[PDB]
Amino acid sequence: RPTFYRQELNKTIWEVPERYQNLSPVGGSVCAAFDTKTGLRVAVKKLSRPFQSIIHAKRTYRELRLLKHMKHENVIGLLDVFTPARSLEEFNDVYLVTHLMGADLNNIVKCQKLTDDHVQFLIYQILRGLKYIHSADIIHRDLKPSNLAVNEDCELKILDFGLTRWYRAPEIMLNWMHYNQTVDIWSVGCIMAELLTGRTLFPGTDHIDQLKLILRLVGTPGAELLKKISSESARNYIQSLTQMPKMNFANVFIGANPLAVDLLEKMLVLDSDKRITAAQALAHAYFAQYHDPDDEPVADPYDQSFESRDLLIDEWKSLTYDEVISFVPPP
Ligand SMILES: O=C(NCc1ccccn1)c1ccc(Oc2ccccc2)cc1
Ligand SMILES: CCCCCCCCO[C@H]1O[C@@H](CO)[C@@H](O)[C@H](O)[C@@H]1O
Repeated sequence: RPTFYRQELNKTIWEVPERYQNLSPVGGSVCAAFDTKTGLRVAVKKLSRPFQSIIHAKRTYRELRLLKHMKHENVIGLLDVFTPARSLEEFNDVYLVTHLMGADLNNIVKCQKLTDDHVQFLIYQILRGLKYIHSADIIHRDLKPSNLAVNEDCELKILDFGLTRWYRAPEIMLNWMHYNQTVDIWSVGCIMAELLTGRTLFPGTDHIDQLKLILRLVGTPGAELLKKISSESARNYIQSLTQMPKMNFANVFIGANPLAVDLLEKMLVLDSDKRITAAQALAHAYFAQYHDPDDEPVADPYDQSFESRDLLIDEWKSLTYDEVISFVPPP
C-alpha cells in the first residue's frame, strides 16, 4: 500500500496515491492528474455512491469488469484502479485511472472544419474500436462525440461503453424488444455525417422531435420492416406518423466523397438487420487508405453472466473488491 494523501476538489474529498499529483477537475467525478510514475497526464475517476443501492453496486462492478477487460488502442482501458480502503470492511470508494487524451470529438468539431481524410481516420478508428467491443458481445449503447477522446495526432479512444439523444438509434427511442449491436452503427452514422458537414444530423428538441427528424431523412418503415413488427399498437403508431419517403443521401450531403455517402447509406438504415456491421464497414472502400485486416484485433471472451444475477449490495461490493485486488497494471 502506497502513501495516500487527502485533498478537496469542489466539496469532494479525494484520497489517492502520491504518484498522482496536480489533481485538476475536468468535470462519478473526473480529475486530470500527473502520473509521477510515467510522466504522463492521466484521468482519475472517483465513482460517486459506488454501493448506495443494489443497482449502483451492480453498475460499479459492471464498469470495473468492463474496463479491466478492454485492451485495444481505440478503446479506453485501465491504467490503474485503487481504493483508500485497506480491507473489505472500510471499502467504500472506487477510483479508476486511464489515459487523458487532450479533448473530445465534440470540441474538435466546434472549431476545426475536418477534411475528408480526417473523417476517414476518425471514423476508421471508431469502427476499429467498435469491432473489438462488439467481438466481446458488448454494446456501447451511447456513442456520441463527447464519448470520443482524441489526442494531438487526432488518434481516438472510445469512452464509457457498456454502461444527448441526437445519436441514439430509433429503436432505442422506442422500447423495442431487445436491440442488436448495430444501434452503435447508427450512432457512428450520425457522428460521421456531423464530421462531414460540421452540423448535427438530427438535432431534436425532445423525444418526439428527434424521431420526426430521423424519419424525414430515412423515411417511414417500408413493407419489409413493417412485417417484423410484432406489436400491433406499435405498428399503427408508425403509420400514424406522417408518411415520409426515403431521401437520397447524395442529395443531402452535397460535395461529400461519394464513398462517404455510400457508407452513410449503409449505416443509417432504419431496419437494424440491414445495417452494415463494424467489421464490414472497416472493409468499405472509404477506408482503403487505413484498413489493415491484420491490425484490427478482436477481444478475448468476456464473461458477462453476472448481468443476469440479482445479488445483495455486500455481495456486489465484495466481487468489486476482488477485482480491485486482482488488478495487474499494463506493461
Ligand atoms: O481523455 C478524456 N477526455 C478528453 C480530455 C478532455 C479534457 C482534457 C484532456 N482530455 C477522458 C478520459 C477518461 C475520462 O473518464 C474516465 C473513464 C474511465 C476511467 C477513468 C476516467 C474522462 C475524459
Ligand atoms: C418504427 C420506426 C422507428 C423504429 C425503427 C426500428 C427498426 C429496428 O430494426 C430492427 O430492430 C431489431 C430489434 O431491436 C431487429 O431485431 C428487428 O427485427 C428490426 O428489424
